[PDB]
Amino acid sequence: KKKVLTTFTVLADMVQNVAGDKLVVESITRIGAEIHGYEPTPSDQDADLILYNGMNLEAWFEQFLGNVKDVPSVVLTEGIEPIPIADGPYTDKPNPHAWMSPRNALVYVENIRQAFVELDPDNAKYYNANAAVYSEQLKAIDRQLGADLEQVPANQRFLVSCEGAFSYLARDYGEIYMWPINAEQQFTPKQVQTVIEEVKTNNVPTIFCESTVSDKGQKQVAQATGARFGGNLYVDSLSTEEGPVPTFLDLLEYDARVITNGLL
Repeated sequence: KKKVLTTFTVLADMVQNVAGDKLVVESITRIGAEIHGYEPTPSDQDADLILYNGMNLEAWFEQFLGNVKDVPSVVLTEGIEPIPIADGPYTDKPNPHAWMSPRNALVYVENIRQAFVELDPDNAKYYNANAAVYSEQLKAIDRQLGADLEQVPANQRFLVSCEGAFSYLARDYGEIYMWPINAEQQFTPKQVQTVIEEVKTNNVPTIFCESTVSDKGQKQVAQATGARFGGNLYVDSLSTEEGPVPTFLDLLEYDARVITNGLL
């Protein structure tokens, strides 16, 4: 079978679910790791296809390709349209966390396909049979995600995080972040405080952060304003078989409740 490689994992399952049991897909990273760079060791490189997200997220390898030629990868993020970046370096760059909107995670499942059948169409009908299924499943959760965060008026719905990765999630439906994306560290006071204040202007309630490991940032505001510091959100990556979020779908299914569960 043809092997296939991904840029992280948030897409690893995404493709392994269209691939099915026909190919073999592997990521390069592993549960719980900043997919914004680092952890690049000799380990790698030959599958006959490499998929990725592009949009300067995961661009750690954009140079790493220099070690090899061909094995034509493919962006997936090509629908399309991005909402830009607010502050910090990469100002007015494309936000890249575009899979957290079920409506575009569609795109992929259709764009991902495209790259499959391009190579070894022997099993062209299998993807077509998978992608179509999945696609529904996606279209099905949308109603769940949309129907759950809808019962939270008035405005009180701006979810709060660190790597403000839900920029699309918040685009689809009814926001606050310590930093616009991963890079360097966490803006000092001037930064934190910026969230400290707006949490208490609206004025609640609980916020959220992403896996690890900028606890210093969000923690502080929790016990320095009037929060409760809800459980970790999932985006940059998946969780293990034990921890909630063993797959993409149930990631979405998950975060939405908890975001909604954070409302009085």
